[PDB]
Amino acid sequence: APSRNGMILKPHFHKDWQRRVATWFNQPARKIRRRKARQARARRIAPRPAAGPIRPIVRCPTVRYHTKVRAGRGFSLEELRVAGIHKKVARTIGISVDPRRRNKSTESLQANVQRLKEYRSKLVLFPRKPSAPKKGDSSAEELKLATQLTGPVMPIRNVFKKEKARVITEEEKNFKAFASLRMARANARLFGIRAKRAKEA
Amino acid sequence: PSRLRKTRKLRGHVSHGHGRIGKHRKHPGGRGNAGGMHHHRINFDKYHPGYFGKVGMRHYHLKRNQSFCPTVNLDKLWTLVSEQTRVNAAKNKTGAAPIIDVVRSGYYKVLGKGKLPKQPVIVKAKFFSRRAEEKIKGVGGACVLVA
Amino acid sequence: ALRYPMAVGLNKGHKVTKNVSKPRHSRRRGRLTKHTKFVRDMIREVCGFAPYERRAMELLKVSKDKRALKFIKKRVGTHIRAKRKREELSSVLAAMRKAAAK
Amino acid sequence: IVNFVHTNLRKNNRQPYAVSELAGHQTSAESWGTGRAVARIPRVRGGGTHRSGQGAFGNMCRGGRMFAPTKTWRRWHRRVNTTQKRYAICSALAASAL
Amino acid sequence: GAYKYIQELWRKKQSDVMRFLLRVRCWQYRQLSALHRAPRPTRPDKARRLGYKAKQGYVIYRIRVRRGGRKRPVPKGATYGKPVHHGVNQLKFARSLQSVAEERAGRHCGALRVLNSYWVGEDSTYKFFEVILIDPFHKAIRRNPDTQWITKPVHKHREMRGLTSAGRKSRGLGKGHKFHHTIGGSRRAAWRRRNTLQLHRYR
RNA sequence: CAGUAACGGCGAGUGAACAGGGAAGAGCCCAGCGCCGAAUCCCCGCCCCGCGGCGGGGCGCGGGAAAUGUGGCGUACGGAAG
RNA sequence: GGCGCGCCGGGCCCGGGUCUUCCCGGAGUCGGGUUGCUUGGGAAUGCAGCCCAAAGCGGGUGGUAAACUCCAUCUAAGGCU
RNA sequence: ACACGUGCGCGAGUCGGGGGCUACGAAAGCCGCCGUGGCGCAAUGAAGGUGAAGGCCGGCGCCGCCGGCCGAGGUGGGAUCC
Repeated sequence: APSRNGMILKPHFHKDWQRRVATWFNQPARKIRRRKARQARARRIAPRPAAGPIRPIVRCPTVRYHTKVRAGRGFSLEELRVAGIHKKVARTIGISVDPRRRNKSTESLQANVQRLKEYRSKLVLFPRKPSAPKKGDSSAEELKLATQLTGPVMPIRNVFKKEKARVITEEEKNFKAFASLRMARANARLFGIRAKRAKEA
Repeated sequence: PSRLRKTRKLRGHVSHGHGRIGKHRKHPGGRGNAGGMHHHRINFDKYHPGYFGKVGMRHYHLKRNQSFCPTVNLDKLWTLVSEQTRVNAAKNKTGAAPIIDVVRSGYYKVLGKGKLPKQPVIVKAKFFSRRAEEKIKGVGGACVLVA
Repeated sequence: ALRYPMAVGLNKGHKVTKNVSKPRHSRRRGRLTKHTKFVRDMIREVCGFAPYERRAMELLKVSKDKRALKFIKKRVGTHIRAKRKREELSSVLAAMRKAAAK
Repeated sequence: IVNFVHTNLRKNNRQPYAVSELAGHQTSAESWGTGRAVARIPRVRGGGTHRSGQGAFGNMCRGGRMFAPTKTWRRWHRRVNTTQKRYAICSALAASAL
Repeated sequence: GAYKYIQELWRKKQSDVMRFLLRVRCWQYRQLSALHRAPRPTRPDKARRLGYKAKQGYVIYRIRVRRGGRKRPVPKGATYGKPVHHGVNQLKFARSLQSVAEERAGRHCGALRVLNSYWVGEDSTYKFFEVILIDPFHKAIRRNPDTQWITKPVHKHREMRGLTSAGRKSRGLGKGHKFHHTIGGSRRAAWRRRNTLQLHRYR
């Protein structure tokens, strides 16, 4: 029975909820387990990056996040072809591939090609047969400076470009942002019936 | 801390501070929000008006991304661009207005609440209020729409 | 006159140039290859037409192609598959009507 | 701050203790009824041993469970503000010169 | 290619040719026992798709499942509960009759392992399914790198746990807006996580 | 996200998902369509190093599987051939 | 047990890019009706029974039923990890 | 879980709680392009949506509007201060 002025609430505790309580005393021991399983991974892949392969510059979808840039799944096949990268040689030298990623845009396509010119120029490749050099492999001294990269390889920072201070021209001053919004709202909406009553007459 | 609690002052006292006449019985008004229309009508009317009944249109697959439009006012608009710009654009004689990209700061609409200090601005915001435009134009600046 | 790029309107969204590549190989899945056309061309001559189509053939012949469409809809399910079916019953009947006189 | 930050951060190295769910509820008990001159407590089902008809469930019964058995999901740990943690050390270092 | 000609010939089951073949075989299959070994696949073509290679060690049974819905097994139709649970007649078993067929073949031959199954005829009383079985211990399977996955003890009774094709179609999993209730491993795994107090150490 | 959209004598109560931020991160194989003298596969006998996970090699107009389709190439990211 | 530099045994002798002609896919199954169960899923989210039962510029999806349009996105009814 | 009171810290912010980094210690310390995200800073409408001060003084006894300095009220009671 409710006492007085006080919030209405519906506690989700009507099931046998005590049997299925997940207590987090695993947590401090889990972080030890996940860390030892991360160092011993990195110690195996001895000169390779510890985060592993390079991820592409990728826009977030759905208009809340679409001004931000992530690390995606992997590079698209139209990003590997333009870079001169073979899709199955990509995985083996530490380049992320997914066959799924479309390309609706050229700038987001071209962003991930310049991304890969960096990597192949940054790539130190050790010969499979160590004591006999092969062609595509990097020089002897580049194998000797070879260290791991702790952190995501070519880390993705969202950068807005430097706009300067401008004297506002008599045209930009004169633009009516509110009415231009309110006009286009009606032109986006009512078009359907203005196309239909014009095809009529 | 159990020692600081009330149970520690109720040892010796028979009823334990829950009445001697009306005994502390388990659920004497029903479990939870029972009798909201019947025997708790007055509590649910006096403090929770509108609780019972329907209103308006159902919208089945509603995502909170399509309806995302967070607002900055013209009050705190000069906080988004550093103190170094505001003084330089005031001090300089050329009349070059510093560009305030509102989409960069995280907001998609500029509303016109505050009194904007009298130096020209350029606002690259996505949506605008009518009053928000008038103040930017009133001081003497541009309302740049952005996609 | 300046038209700024807007997040709403009849031509809205961000100013981005659009590349045009060859579409991915699964988009053309279930399009009619001539080799696979011949198999259905072969088997239709072997098997015949289903007993629901024999009623559907004999009602198109009296020019009841609505009563056919209402019938084919009931048998095959939707208004969309049935209209596609009826444009394939009449096509093989207009094929017979060439052979009917000649 | 020192006698608040110390008293909450020293709860964070505290291992859980609890009484088992089964502890007390491993009998097949039932109250004899309203008659029979005994106190309506869940007595143990009949036998030729000492337990047969004693009194099984309840906090007051010999054997049995405890009232409100201690749980593993007791809020053992107390998180403090990062700022207050520094404002304890700046208050601890400051008072160990004087 | 011969198989594509049999492929579309099995899609005209309504035809004069296949209203005879599915009718005279559906006669034939009732007179043989409820669960017996077929000497070959009735459909070579359909078994091709479902992974049956015609080498040594691949087994095909031809089992029948009595047709219709599952009625509630209660004495004299009395269900001792609320008017909701009174139902007995018009109830439907969660798994398909095809998956019921596989886990009778798979139950019988415990030494074998169910790969998949396919339809070969229905009556008013009996659906007939050829159930494809593989020897995990015949050295033609056991030494083939692309069929040695079945031989591991992880794939013991795929038919029972519902890891065969018809077995998976009642679990209600797959991707997207339709298959939310089986996000995670299964329906039970989804239910489990969603009904756990994640009582953290701190809060 | 979220006790949110939604369900419900719309009462009691029930109640996801996407995006996002992380842990890990790995990709793939057939059938079908086609080409290669079935080019494939299991088992027995004989000997040889040799194996408390019966395996590698030779050896037989020895048997069997298999054109009602075995092996290779090849699978939606396309693929084959010249 | 855990791994590379050389004696070495059998097996395997393999790739890339463009131009050019050929080829390209799983059916009592999707889908539809009706029924029962399930779901947050609401003119039916998922599952099953039964009846009807397709297509190949197709098919599914596009969270309010439908008809006509455009447009987007995957490629179901086979398998592994 | 909620409401209110009270104590502490910072304050248009604030909080790592999940994650990662480095005997007691499963502790503690740290990260800020780990501040996603939570609640707060904006309300309102079923919704599409919209979304929080102005007087006068000159040009065109008056006009939309070109201007123009100025400017978050008024009243009454108000602890303190002058």
